[PDB]
Amino acid sequence: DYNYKLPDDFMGCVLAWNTRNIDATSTGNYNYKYRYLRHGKLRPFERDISNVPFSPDGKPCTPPALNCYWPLNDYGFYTTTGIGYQPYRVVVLSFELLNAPATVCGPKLSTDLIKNQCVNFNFNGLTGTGVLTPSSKRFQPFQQFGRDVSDFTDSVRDPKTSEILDISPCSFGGVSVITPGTNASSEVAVLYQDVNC
Amino acid sequence: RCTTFDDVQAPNYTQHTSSMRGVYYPDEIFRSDTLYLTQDLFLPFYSNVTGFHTINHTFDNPVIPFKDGIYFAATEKSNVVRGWVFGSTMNNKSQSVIIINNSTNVVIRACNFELCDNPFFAVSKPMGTQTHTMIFDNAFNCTFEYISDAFSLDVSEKSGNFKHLREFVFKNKDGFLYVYKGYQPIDVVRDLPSGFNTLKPIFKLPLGINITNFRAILTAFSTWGTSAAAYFVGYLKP
Repeated sequence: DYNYKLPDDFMGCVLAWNTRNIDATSTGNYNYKYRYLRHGKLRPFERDISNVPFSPDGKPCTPPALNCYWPLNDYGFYTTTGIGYQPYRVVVLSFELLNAPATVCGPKLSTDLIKNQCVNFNFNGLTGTGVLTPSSKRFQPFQQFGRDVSDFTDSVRDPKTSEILDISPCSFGGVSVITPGTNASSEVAVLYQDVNC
Repeated sequence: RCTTFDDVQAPNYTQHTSSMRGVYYPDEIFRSDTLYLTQDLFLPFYSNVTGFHTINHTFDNPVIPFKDGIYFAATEKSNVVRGWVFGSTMNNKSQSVIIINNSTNVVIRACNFELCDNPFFAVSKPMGTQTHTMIFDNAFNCTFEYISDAFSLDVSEKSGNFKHLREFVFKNKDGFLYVYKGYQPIDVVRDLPSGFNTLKPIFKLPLGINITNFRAILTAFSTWGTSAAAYFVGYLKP
């Protein structure tokens, strides 16, 4: 991890699986290489393949002179070693939920939009509900997800039909019942609904 | 090829301001009538911006340190500064992405390169024809490949005020390379004018490399000559 850094905040999925049958041979596989000489910690999602002998103070080296080791400890995986020395093929699947034109989708079938209120909209993993009326907003082609004055799913591009539409949420609010006194009259209450007729 | 010109004059590091430049859309988000805050890497207003005036005698593209992100202005009515190499030390040991244009198509490609000490295309001064690539020769342990769309370019030398302007911001961020396009018409002699313009994102290059240094690539009008079309560099700050 000092030669392959994964950042703390940004995500990924660690997929490792044992290969004692495949990548572990009793003569050893010295093709699977491994670095140990590196000046400082390595930046996340980066690498440096360069096989250069490093001087710890910093000098142009020439191996095998003093303090000019090769930067590699190339391990040969045997099929007779313990579990801590078995070869593991490790695939790290980083993701991008950065809302570009949505590339890697899921197997869900795509329905069609309705202007009607309160639709469980799922525009590329953006769940929720609301009135889904089309509107007139500019939407440059490098911006596909508009927000409110402070941070909400407000306006999206329909990723199939490339249409501009904003979301008003479902018509919430308080409900205020209005009664005369029940000892005076248990007659039926009248009610608000705090939105609209 | 390692073909250096004879009359090559070093830069004097002429300082100018970053007046109202280096502003980009920080995210893929439509925002309307809001006074929104953002802490990303940005070019500060009124910074020390290093100039590089490539007149017929003075040839200016040194190996400039990158340092957490750069701004790149280019006064180009003449379309000269066509190419960048973002490497660690720009040797055959380290990896260097090369972002050039072959006057019809932008090429982004990252590998180990033996870097030329002075690369240029064999381009005549009145005609402006791109014939011989002299930028990459050797390419081994290569990882990244990209070839863009097609759109034409005028290589030849214009005159008077600059009819275009090339604003760029490169960010080494999370093992990527964010590229930001700047395209506006101006009218100036050699100065970087105090003009505001917003940049758009174009490339999110999934490379992942220690970028410490860089060098711009000049399309020299070839014992050589260049137009009065300078370029500027500035750094970014969080």
